[PDB]
Amino acid sequence: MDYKFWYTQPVPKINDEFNESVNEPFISDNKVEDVRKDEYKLPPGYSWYVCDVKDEKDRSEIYTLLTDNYVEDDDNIFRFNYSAEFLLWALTSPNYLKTWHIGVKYDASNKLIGFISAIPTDICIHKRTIKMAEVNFLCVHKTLRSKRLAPVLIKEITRRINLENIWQAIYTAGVYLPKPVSDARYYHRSINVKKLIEIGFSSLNSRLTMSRAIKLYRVEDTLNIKNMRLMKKKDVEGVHKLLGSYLEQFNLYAVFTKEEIAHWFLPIENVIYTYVNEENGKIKDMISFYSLPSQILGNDKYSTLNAAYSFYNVTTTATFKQLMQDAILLAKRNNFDVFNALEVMQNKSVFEDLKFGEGDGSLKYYLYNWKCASFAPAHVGIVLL
Ligand SMILES: CCCCCCCCCCCCCC(=O)CSCCNC(=O)CCNC(=O)[C@H](O)C(C)(C)COP(=O)(O)OP(=O)(O)OC[C@H]1O[C@@H](n2cnc3c(N)ncnc32)[C@H](O)[C@@H]1OP(=O)(O)O
Ligand SMILES: [Cl-]
Ligand SMILES: [Mg+2]
Repeated sequence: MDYKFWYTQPVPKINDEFNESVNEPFISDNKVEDVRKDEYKLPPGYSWYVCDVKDEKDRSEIYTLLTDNYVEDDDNIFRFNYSAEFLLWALTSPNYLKTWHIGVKYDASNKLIGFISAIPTDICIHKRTIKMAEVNFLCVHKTLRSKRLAPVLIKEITRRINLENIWQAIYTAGVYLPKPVSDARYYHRSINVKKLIEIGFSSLNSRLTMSRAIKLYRVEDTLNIKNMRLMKKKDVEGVHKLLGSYLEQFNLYAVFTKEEIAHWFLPIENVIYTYVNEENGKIKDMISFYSLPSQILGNDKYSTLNAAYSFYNVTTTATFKQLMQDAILLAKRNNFDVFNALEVMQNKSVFEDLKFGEGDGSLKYYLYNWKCASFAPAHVGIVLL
């Protein structure tokens, strides 16, 4: 469209296109001393609020905000419903800054009507590793849309990130903004076929009857990798080597420390599931997926769609297809109705044989203040929450 806000930012214009040989900031030589020390101005009657995600009640307010006002599907049927424990995990990774968890209250009601967050992560883009912020959970109450609050939230979190001498960010969105480094479609694998049908997530046809669909998606309750088990603390060193080594082949990925691997992969029920295969004290395969339910809007039978989202999967003792089949089984065993994945890393290679269906959106990946060539999503090696 016009991108009146985005055009003022150090991000590519719609028709910018860079060679593989360009891989650098739009704006370099930035100085912490020059960063604005004043908070951005909000409309009258609204105030900044620093959220303490560790405090159950502040976390609860964020939770209510996103539950009522966060991302809905292309047809307004489902609304994503990140749990409060999920937020706690997502926002308190190693070395996180409380002051990057930013709310906006309406002064008269004392209610949170806006939120944006970031966490620090080292990102390797085209072989250069840069300290970045990973921005997520941008949300404006539905009653306050199209009033230019989001640019205020964006400019304010940028200011706070810059105060820590960080000048790049990574973020994703389902909407097209200037200008994606990569673009990955959603694919879905039906587990609880009948419920997906009944809530309008999937459909049948005259050559696919209900029973024939249920048979189509039926899975054998037996693992290809028989020793796949929930990750424990003892496996942190092993997962660090297995996943770290794997990721280096990609054009975009997080560079995890051991403390980050423990955070991101140690299991938390109804948040993060990590399974590992250990063989001679070495971790040789891993599977992981996170829990992101959607509230089902106005349905008398079901309130919640239980979805698993593929996170990081690595095999050295089986095929990729066999490892993903085990992923679908582990998600079934943990009561999920559907397993979702993006066409990143090696994932697209197994979607046809494992009976994934193409979804409606795509997820665009973005860098702030970074000029580089775009690339196919098989070359993406990071999955944001
Ligand atoms: C060095 C550090 C740098 C740190 C920061 C890096 C950048 C981080 C950027 C953030 C990444 C977050 C990633 C993320 O959390 C995950 S992607 C999901 C974002 N959240 C949702 O979609 C939830 C439901 N929607 C809303 O709450 C509102 O519709 C939001 C708040 C989305 C926009 O509220 P609104 O009431 O509809 O809109 P106005 O206030 O009037 O604002 C219009 C301006 O906002 C631009 N816009 C719209 N959606 C966007 C989006 N998803 N990213 C970036 N920009 C987006 C839009 O293009 C326009 O600018 P333009 O006029 O130039 O087009
Ligand atoms: Cl400004
Ligand atoms: Mg607004």
